[PDB]
Amino acid sequence: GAIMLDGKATRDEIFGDLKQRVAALDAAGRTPGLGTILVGDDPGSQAYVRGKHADCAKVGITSIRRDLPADISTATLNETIDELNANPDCTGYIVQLPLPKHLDENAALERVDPAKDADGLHPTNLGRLVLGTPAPLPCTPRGIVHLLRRYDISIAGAHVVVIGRGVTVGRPLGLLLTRRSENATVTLCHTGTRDLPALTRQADIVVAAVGVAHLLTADMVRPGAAVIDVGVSRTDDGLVGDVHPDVWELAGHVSPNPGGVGPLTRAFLLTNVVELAERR
Amino acid sequence: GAIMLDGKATRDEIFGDLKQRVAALDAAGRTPGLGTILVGDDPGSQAYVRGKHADCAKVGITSIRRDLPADISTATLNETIDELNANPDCTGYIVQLPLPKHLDENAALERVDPAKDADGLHPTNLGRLVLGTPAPLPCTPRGIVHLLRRYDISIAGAHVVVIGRGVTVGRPLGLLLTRRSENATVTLCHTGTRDLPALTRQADIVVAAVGVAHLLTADMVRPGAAVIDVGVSRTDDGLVGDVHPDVWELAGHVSPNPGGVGPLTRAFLLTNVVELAERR
Repeated sequence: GAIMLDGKATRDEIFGDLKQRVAALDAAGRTPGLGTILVGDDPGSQAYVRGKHADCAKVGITSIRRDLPADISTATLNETIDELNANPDCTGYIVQLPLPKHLDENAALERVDPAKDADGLHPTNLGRLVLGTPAPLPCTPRGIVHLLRRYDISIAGAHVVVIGRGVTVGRPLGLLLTRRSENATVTLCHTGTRDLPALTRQADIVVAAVGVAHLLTADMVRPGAAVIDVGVSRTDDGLVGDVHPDVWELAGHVSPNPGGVGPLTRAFLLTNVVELAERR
Repeated sequence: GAIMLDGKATRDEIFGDLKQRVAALDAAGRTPGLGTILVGDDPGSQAYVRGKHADCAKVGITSIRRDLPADISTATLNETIDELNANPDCTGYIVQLPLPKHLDENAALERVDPAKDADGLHPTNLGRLVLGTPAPLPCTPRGIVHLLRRYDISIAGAHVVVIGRGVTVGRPLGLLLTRRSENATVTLCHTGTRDLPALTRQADIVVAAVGVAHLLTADMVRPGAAVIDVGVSRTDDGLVGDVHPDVWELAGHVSPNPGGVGPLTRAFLLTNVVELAERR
């Protein structure tokens, strides 16, 4: 049976580090604050934002909320974005998605100041990742790499097969893993890929982030290989990951879904906020 | 023998298209202008900038030059950047590298307005490429894809092995080829890669962009495969590409070096400028 990549225990470890580092920022009069912009009342969006602020409260990060009605204008969204940009207690913030359809989501995301981009998803910071300039990194790719290293799985020289090209996971992950400080070989796969199994069988690490229930099966995985389960989709049975349970037999390591990468995404949101405050 | 991917003939074809499109912009009172910032007097830098403006003159694009002495201050560079940013005849511009060492190159590159980023290398536009928002694309990756398509080589479903992780070729190329509109599978290789030949032998398309003289040999290439020669390094014999001449025997297609991708990079610089003007 594969070793369980315990994301919850890893997240708790990060929280404890963050709490000390936030206490040190607080002592210097530099308490970090997380802002959130939430438009309307989608119950899932509400629950995500609650969760982020509850985690902030656990580590001592101030909560700044901008809760707006579903019918705001573009100018009202922009005023809020501009205000958070100029707000000296807001060290970083996120815009909760999805936005009401009368609102240009992407324009809103670009208007965010990249110096306050807690998600690490502003195009300017993603471009900086392409170019090798230090800047906020996207939370999920970053937690995937941290989880692997936490268990002493080698990254340098590894063949990583990434299944999925999502703008917040697959695509930025390929850029992160090919930096000299990581130094993995990456094959980027997706729905346009011919003969996926032949590629996954070569991989030391498989990252399944495509959102197709149990797509990755035992016959596609090299024995001993590390398997990261990121994608989630809805089936008749509820929410299911991208990795078939049979993979656990011969894989060396598997991150569970839930309780694997999900908690690391959240840890690195708070890590980004703390680091933005420390970088002054 | 492999089919020769004739970049010069392809570039000339693009120039002819651009000249007509520039004549149409001119007729609407919207003549495009290319700016260049050149600091000091490096002879190669001088020759590149001359070449870009000579190509502009061929197609009817106005030349805007900012030729600065090697000893300017940071504030003087910034004034020039800000001026080109606000210059209504400057539709796009480039900063010629390298800059004198007392000057922060990257800060200068970020200060450029991404709406005038003729090179497609501003971090904001590279982030937009990650995110799938339309924006200027980097010239070399774009010309590599155009050259392949010009010869009816399939991109969708292709396994592309990219050798090299340069910020202006390898890294952005991996992002470009994995868009749905391209839809290739990409393995990103580099000096950290274990057993490169085993990966290149799988490839339908090999892009050699690492700058290691004749690194790619016949035994590493699948018969019938398309080979793109981008890298250049200095040996005792002068300047040499990344592909060994023996590859020509069994490859289906090879771009020469010189006369392959080099001319396409230049064509897509002018294409970017023309498109920025057309997009209004």
